[PDB]
Amino acid sequence: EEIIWESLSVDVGSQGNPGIVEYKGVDTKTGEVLFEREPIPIGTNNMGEFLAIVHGLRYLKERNSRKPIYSDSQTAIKWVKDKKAKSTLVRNEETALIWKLVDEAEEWLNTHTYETPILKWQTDKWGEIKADYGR
RNA sequence: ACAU
DNA sequence: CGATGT
Ligand SMILES: [K+]
Ligand SMILES: [K+]
Ligand SMILES: [Mg+2]
Ligand SMILES: [Mg+2]
Repeated sequence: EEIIWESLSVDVGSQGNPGIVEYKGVDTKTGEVLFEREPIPIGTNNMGEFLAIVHGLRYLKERNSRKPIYSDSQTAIKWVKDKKAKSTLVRNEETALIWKLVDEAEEWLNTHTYETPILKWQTDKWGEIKADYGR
């Protein structure tokens, strides 16, 4: 603790894993939805969590905001730190879209800078992250 | 085991 | 119960 309330919180929602993947970002304090990604027909939970963080980085940079990002995903936080999404999802025609988005997110990380702190939301202490889908 |  | 990840 404590929660940094001046922050952006992201989370993934899916129908199956692998399955339909979406994500959203919210104001941690107010719950206002700041962005939502159109559902992607096939992806994994961790790919979605990764895309959500990267989108948050791009969203905050475009707005000249120094707020941190919260995610509850140990995996996605590490993938962003590494600039490399180490997903096991097969590459085929069905997964082409999510893989294109992941490749492009990595490419963005490798061509841009940011100071945005990427923080672990401590679900065991604080309850569900504010961007949670409730599924 | 931990995080989803 | 299954799956994605470190
Ligand atoms: K949920
Ligand atoms: K496991
Ligand atoms: Mg999550
Ligand atoms: Mg959730």
